[PDB]
Amino acid sequence: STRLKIVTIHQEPFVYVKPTMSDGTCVKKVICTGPVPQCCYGFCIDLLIKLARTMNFTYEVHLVADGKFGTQERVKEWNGMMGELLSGQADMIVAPLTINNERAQYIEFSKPFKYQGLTILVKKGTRITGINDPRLRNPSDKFIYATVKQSSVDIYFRRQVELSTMYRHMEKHNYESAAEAIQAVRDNKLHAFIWDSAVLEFEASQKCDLVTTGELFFRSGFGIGMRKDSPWKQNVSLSILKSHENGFMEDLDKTWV
Amino acid sequence: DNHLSIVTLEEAPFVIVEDIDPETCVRNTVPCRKFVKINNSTNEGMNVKKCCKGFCIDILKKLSRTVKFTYDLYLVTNGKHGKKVNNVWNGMIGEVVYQRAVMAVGSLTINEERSEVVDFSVPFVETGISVMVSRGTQVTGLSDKKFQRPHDYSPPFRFGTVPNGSTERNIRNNYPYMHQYMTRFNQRGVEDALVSLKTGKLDAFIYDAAVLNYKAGRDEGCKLVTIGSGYIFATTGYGIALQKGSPWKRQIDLALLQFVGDGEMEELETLWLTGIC
Ligand SMILES: Cc1ncc(CNC(=O)c2cnc(CNS(=O)(=O)c3ccc(F)c(Cl)c3)cn2)s1
Ligand SMILES: N[C@@H](CCC(=O)O)C(=O)O
Repeated sequence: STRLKIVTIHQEPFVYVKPTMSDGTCVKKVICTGPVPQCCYGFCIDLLIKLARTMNFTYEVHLVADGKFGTQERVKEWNGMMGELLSGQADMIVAPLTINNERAQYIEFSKPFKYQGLTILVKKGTRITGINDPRLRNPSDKFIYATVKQSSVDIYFRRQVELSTMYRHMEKHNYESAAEAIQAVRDNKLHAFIWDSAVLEFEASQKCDLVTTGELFFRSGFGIGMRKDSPWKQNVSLSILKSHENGFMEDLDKTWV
Repeated sequence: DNHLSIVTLEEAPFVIVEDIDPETCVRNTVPCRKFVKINNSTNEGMNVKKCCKGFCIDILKKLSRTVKFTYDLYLVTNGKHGKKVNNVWNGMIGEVVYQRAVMAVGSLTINEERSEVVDFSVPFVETGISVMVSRGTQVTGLSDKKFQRPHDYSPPFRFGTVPNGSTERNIRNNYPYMHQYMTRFNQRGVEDALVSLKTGKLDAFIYDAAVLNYKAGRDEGCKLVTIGSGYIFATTGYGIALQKGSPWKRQIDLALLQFVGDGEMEELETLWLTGIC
């Protein structure tokens, strides 16, 4: 009876964000409204387009207002894309949204369309063993590392009292978006970026001045975000599982990642 | 209903079954029964009482504590993991479909056709379809031509799988010519396939990615390898198969997702899948 409201976030290679030409138009491109009509495309956009026929539904894409993924902070409320899905501003989160415990308590994740994990991005020439490096375990303002504010990696470092200090040094250096933190490593004032490997190593393959280290120190996956009552969950998960088997998700991984 | 009927299937290192003390199941093992026939004409049999352990067994225990439920454990005897034969499901999947088991625990691959009949939990063990050789290959993987069109060589490559699983079900739907070529190289089990590889009778073994990565890490001399240095086709995972509309679907995932963020899946990963090679 209505168009599905799709919330997305700027995160290459999954979702690119470009401005419309002077005509107002823009590979498969869909008009996305963000803080202004813009142009969005990439992994998660091709997957949304593949979902929209398999299920035969119309949609409208718009970027998240605050530019965040989603965490639960006390005033408890959800920010980022999580809050827009729970408040009604969104009917579906199509983005590299990480599946964890706290988010699943409120929303409904589909089966993971992307299996990956967490790694560390650094400027090529800087050497750290991994997540257990002494420059990260016992940190100092001589070696600056951080992650993205209001993200799943931020939740990961704060929900365990043992990682309380690795989190506090990041608590002062965290960035508003991944793109700011990645280029900050190139300008050599961010010494390490802890983010998902599906994004970090891919950008290390396009910018030969940064390198991912330590491989994966923790596994995580990406799933479609839906509310507890969305009557597409059964068919979204089946479409993702079918997309994994028919070698078609593998086509997107070679196309974008 | 606080006591559930749970089905499992032996496949190291996720579910390992050992004979019982000739009296109780000790150490890290859990009592699990197996219906064993008296003879091959009567339907009469007896529940022999064994002991089960492994990755998925401790996963069952952790969920048994957090979700607060008791259970009996029994090994599937009608098939293995599950296959739809004449529109009838067997194996562990069939045990949940026909309401003889509330949930299914083990190396149960999540694919699309099973989620039509059962409800799967969040994947807690990443897996898929991988290729194992031993050794000295340049093939890219399953999409490599030599698996697609075998007879374009003289001789063709000799590769097989263990049938009736999620691996053969995927290759049959995706590669009709490759599938009908693999039928002559079908192996009865994982142990027979490894022997065929090391004896030169088999060139490649296509099977579940998680099991192959485990067997490759415990090979004498580090000769068995998965190609792509661990590449996986049709990425998926093992999942607790529940009833369609099961009221236990709400904690198993929330508690499994808890086990991930807690740091407990890492323990059983380094407990059971620690590799020498
Ligand atoms: C061979 C082995 N793989 C995994 C093992 C231990 N469990 C995990 O790492 C794990 C991590 N996260 C989740 C939940 N999120 S998820 O997106 O559904 C997901 C992401 C990555 C994954 F690998 C799997 Cl399986 C599932 C579940 N499980 S042992
Ligand atoms: N894990 C598979 C069985 C082994 C395989 O087919 O690779 C399943 O649940 O069907």
